[PDB]
Order: sequence, then C-alpha cells, then structure tokens
Amino acid sequence: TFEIPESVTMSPKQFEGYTPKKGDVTFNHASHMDIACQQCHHTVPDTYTIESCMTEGCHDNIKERTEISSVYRTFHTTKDSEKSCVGCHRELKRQGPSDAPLACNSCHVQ
Amino acid sequence: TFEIPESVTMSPKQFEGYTPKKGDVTFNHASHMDIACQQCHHTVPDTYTIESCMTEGCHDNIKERTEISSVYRTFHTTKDSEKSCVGCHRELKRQGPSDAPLACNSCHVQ
Ligand code: HEM
Ligand code: HEM
Ligand code: HEM
Ligand code: HEM
Ligand code: HEM
Ligand code: HEM
Ligand code: HEM
Ligand code: HEM
Repeated sequence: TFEIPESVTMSPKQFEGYTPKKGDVTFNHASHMDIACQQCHHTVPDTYTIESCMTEGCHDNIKERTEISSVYRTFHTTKDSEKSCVGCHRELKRQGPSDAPLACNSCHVQ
Repeated sequence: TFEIPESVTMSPKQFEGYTPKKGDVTFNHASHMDIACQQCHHTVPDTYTIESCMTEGCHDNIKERTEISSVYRTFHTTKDSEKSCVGCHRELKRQGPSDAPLACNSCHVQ
C-alpha cells in the first residue's frame, strides 16, 4: 500500500523563527532510483518508518551550522558521499563526467 | 509516515481455489535489513509503491509451476540470487558459512 512521492519540495520555511537565505529545493526520486532506499533514509532500522530528514530530533538544527544536526552541514558536506547531496554529487565527478548539480542555484530554485 | 512491517506471514491460502501443500512462511525484514529495499521489491520504479509479491498480475500463478508468474518458481528458483528466497540463501553458502535456511520446514512453519 506504501506510495512513494516522486517529487518532494524541501523547504527552510519549516522553521518559523528563521529567515531563509536560499530558495526551496526540489528532490526527485526518479533520478536517484538506482540508490538503495536505506542509503539515504539511513535511520530506517531505528524507527521502521521513512521520515523527513529535518524531523524533530534529526537534522532540524537551523541556528548552528557545523553540527551534525545542522541543516547546512547535512546537505552540503563533502565529508560524506553516501547521503549528503553535494557530498555525493561531487564524488560522482571523480568517477567520470557527471551532471549531478553542485551550483547553489541548480539545486535551490523556487 | 511510511511504516514497515517487521514480520510478515506469507500464505498460499490467499488462493481460494487451491489446497496448500506446505505451511505458511514468516518473513522478517530485520534479518534482511542490509539488502537494498528495491532489490527484493524490484517493481518499485514501475508503480512507485511497495506491494505484495503475490499481487494480481505479478507472481500470483498457483496452477502453473515453471512460469515466472508462478508462486513456486519465484521463491525457490536458484536461477536468481538477488530476490529468490532459496536462490539467495544458496548463494550465501558459496560465499562462506551461512545459516540462511534451505530446508523446506525451516521456512514453512506455522
Ligand atoms: C527507495 C525506492 C526509496 C523509498 C522507498 C523512499 C521513500 C521516501 C518517502 C516515503 C519519502 C517521504 C517521507 C515522509 O513521509 O516525509 C521520501 C522522501 C525523500 N527521500 Fe526517499 N525513498 C527512497 C530512496 C531515496 C534515495 C536513494 C534518496 C537519496 C538520494 C532519497 C531521499 C529522500 C529525500 C531527501 C526526501 C525528502 C525528505 C524531506 O525531508 O522532505 N530517497 N522518500
Ligand atoms: C534524509 C534522507 C537524511 C539525510 C540526507 C541525512 C544525512 C545525514 C548525513 C550527511 C549524516 C552525517 C554522517 C557523517 O557525518 O559522516 C547523517 C548522520 C546522522 N543522521 Fe541523518 N540524514 C537523514 C535522515 C535522518 C533522520 C530522519 C534522522 C533522525 C531519526 C537522522 C539522524 C542522524 C544521526 C543521529 C546521525 C549521526 C549518527 C548516525 O546514526 O549515523 N538522519 N545523516
Ligand atoms: C540531497 C537530499 C540531494 C538532492 C536535493 C539532490 C538533487 C539532485 C538534483 C537536483 C539532480 C538533478 C536532476 C533532478 O533534479 O532530479 C540530481 C541528480 C543526481 N543525483 Fe542527487 N540529490 C541529492 C542526493 C544525492 C545523493 C546522496 C546521491 C549519491 C549517492 C545523488 C546522486 C545523483 C545522481 C546519480 C544524479 C544523476 C545525474 C546524471 O548525471 O544523470 N544525489 N540530484
Ligand atoms: C551553494 C554553495 C549553496 C548555497 C550557498 C546553499 C545554501 C543553503 C542554505 C543557507 C541552506 C539553508 C536554508 C536557507 O534557505 O538559507 C541550504 C539548505 C539546503 N540546501 Fe543548499 N546551498 C547551496 C548548494 C546546494 C546544492 C548544490 C544542493 C543540491 C545538491 C543543495 C541542497 C540543499 C538542501 C536539500 C537543503 C535543505 C532544505 C532547504 O532548506 O531548502 N544546496 N542550502
Ligand atoms: C527496505 C528497508 C525495505 C522496505 C522499505 C520494505 C517495505 C515493505 C513493505 C511496506 C511491505 C508490505 C507491503 C504491502 O503493503 O503488502 C514489505 C513486505 C515484504 N518485503 Fe519488504 N521492504 C524492504 C526490504 C525488503 C527486502 C530486502 C526484502 C527481500 C529479502 C523484502 C521482502 C519483502 C517480502 C517478501 C515481503 C512480503 C511480501 C508479500 O507478498 O506479503 N523487503 N516490505
Ligand atoms: C516480492 C518482494 C517479489 C519477489 C520475491 C519477486 C521475485 C522475482 C523473481 C525471482 C523474478 C525472476 C527473475 C528471473 O527469472 O531472473 C521476478 C521477476 C519479475 N517480477 Fe517479481 N518479485 C516480487 C514482486 C513483484 C511484483 C509486485 C510484481 C508485479 C508488479 C513483479 C513482477 C515481476 C515481473 C514482471 C518479472 C519479470 C520481468 C522483470 O521485470 O524482471 N514482481 N520477480
Ligand atoms: C524470500 C521472500 C525470503 C524468505 C521467506 C527468507 C527467509 C529467511 C529466513 C526464514 C531466515 C532466517 C532468519 C529469519 O527468520 O528472519 C533468513 C535469513 C537470511 N536471509 Fe532470507 N529470505 C528470503 C529472501 C532473501 C534474499 C533474496 C536474500 C539475499 C539477497 C536473503 C538473505 C538472507 C540473509 C543474509 C539471512 C541472514 C542469516 C544469517 O546467517 O545471519 N533472504 N531468510
Ligand atoms: C523444500 C524443497 C520446500 C518445499 C517442498 C516447499 C514447497 C512450497 C510450495 C509447494 C509452495 C506453494 C504453497 C503450498 O503451500 O503448497 C511454496 C511457497 C513458498 N515457499 Fe517453499 N518450499 C520449500 C522450501 C522453501 C524455503 C527454504 C523457503 C524460504 C527460503 C520457502 C519459501 C516459500 C515462500 C516465500 C512461498 C510463498 C508463500 C507461501 O505460499 O507460503 N520455501 N513452497
């Protein structure tokens, strides 16, 4: 019965007491379909559910930036190539010509 | 919001006009958690849902046995080591000592 959402618009406006500096990000599963679900959704064994990365207790820290709980580190770190957006996209380029976006405005759009 | 069922009791009693020869099978995700979800649930790209293997149109053929749609071939074939139950369990033994069940009554229980 479980249905997967193809497109997902990730947003910083989720955090009430904060002012977003960049635009929203649209994530598409289709282009990432070859990667194991649990590779990105790495906490499935912990809760037996698939949930937002920015859930309370996970990567919901918007005030600090260097912390593992930080929204910034999590999606832009190159120290992780499995589940970090830019982290993986950068790693693909070392493996050969890749179009996986690195430019800020190629990810942050609307 | 998506919740995964740890234990799943697969049964042949689903097919009304049929008499099961073996007992039900209990599948546990915990012991299989290291395998990519889409490896077993191989039709996710097709429907963007995770559904029963024995759904109408999939592996629901109980009358024929050699067919890809056959409940028997699907779960006991050794010609596939990715998503066939005995197929993978057998392959593990070639990779080193394994306890993944091959005996009929180690899978069919209640
Ligand atoms: C594998 C085919 C796979 C599944 C299954 C899956 C599910 C899934 C769901 C159900 C959502 C919505 C979760 C919710 O209830 O909020 C969701 C969202 C995102 N996913 Fe996913 N996902 C699968 C695979 C992948 C892969 C390989 C990645 C990483 C490249 C990935 C990532 C994400 C992201 C990011 C989201 C948005 C999360 C958010 O905070 O809004 N998924 N996925
Ligand atoms: C959503 C698909 C999601 C992403 C993306 C994501 C990424 C991520 C990274 C980059 C790390 C850093 C690892 C490192 O520094 O090497 C990481 C680590 C942890 N995460 Fe995560 N994470 C996503 C989702 C979730 C969810 C829903 C939670 C909360 C249940 C969560 C938690 C954590 C924790 C804790 C860590 C560090 C310890 C660990 O278990 O690895 N993540 N995540
Ligand atoms: C992190 C949650 C994340 C986001 C966001 C993201 C976005 C993204 C975009 C915008 C594209 C372009 C196409 C599209 O919009 O669908 C794209 C493409 C690829 N990505 Fe990605 N991506 C995120 C995470 C990850 C992770 C962690 C990996 C690697 C394990 C990954 C990989 C890829 C690949 C492969 C592509 C295909 C591009 C191609 O050249 O065909 N992404 N991603
Ligand atoms: C380019 C170096 C770049 C910048 C700068 C940038 C900024 C940024 C900020 C500050 C946030 C926090 C929220 C805000 O609006 O201020 C944020 C969050 C996310 N980003 Fe980003 N981002 C840049 C580049 C990229 C690239 C190339 C991707 C996609 C691979 C990407 C993805 C994300 C995601 C996902 C988030 C979290 C959800 C959100 O707040 O939109 N960023 N980024
Ligand atoms: C990866 C962490 C993963 C997810 C996600 C997943 C989901 C899932 C669901 C939601 C069900 C119930 C489906 C329904 O609505 O009927 C389910 C059932 C089974 N799964 Fe699964 N599953 C994940 C991973 C794995 C892996 C790696 C395997 C293969 C070893 C696997 C297999 C199965 C089987 C068999 C069932 C029962 C199907 C039936 O016909 O009743 N899952 N899974
Ligand atoms: C449920 C998790 C499930 C299992 C288990 C499963 C196994 C399986 C095998 C062993 C094959 C044979 C491949 C070969 O001969 O090399 C196979 C092939 C197909 N399947 Fe399947 N399958 C499971 C689930 C599903 C579901 C829910 C459907 C129906 C949407 C489905 C369909 C098919 C089809 C069609 C094939 C052959 C062609 C192909 O796309 O690979 N399966 N499956
Ligand atoms: C096919 C849907 C399938 C079933 C059914 C199944 C059952 C099964 C059992 C009964 C065990 C024993 C433990 C338990 O009951 O949870 C077990 C263990 C392992 N399995 Fe399995 N298994 C099915 C499918 C698959 C597939 C397709 C693979 C390989 C890609 C696989 C692998 C394993 C592994 C690994 C174990 C761990 C045993 C160990 O020595 O620790 N199974 N499976
Ligand atoms: C041992 C060689 C063995 C036999 C024999 C056996 C039989 C069998 C039949 C005939 C079915 C159809 C339904 C019925 O009750 O008659 C069936 C279906 C499944 N089996 Fe099986 N099975 C044997 C062994 C194994 C092993 C080792 C596993 C687990 C790795 C296994 C799994 C399954 C699954 C799953 C099904 C489908 C769901 C069901 O009908 O119970 N079998 N098997």
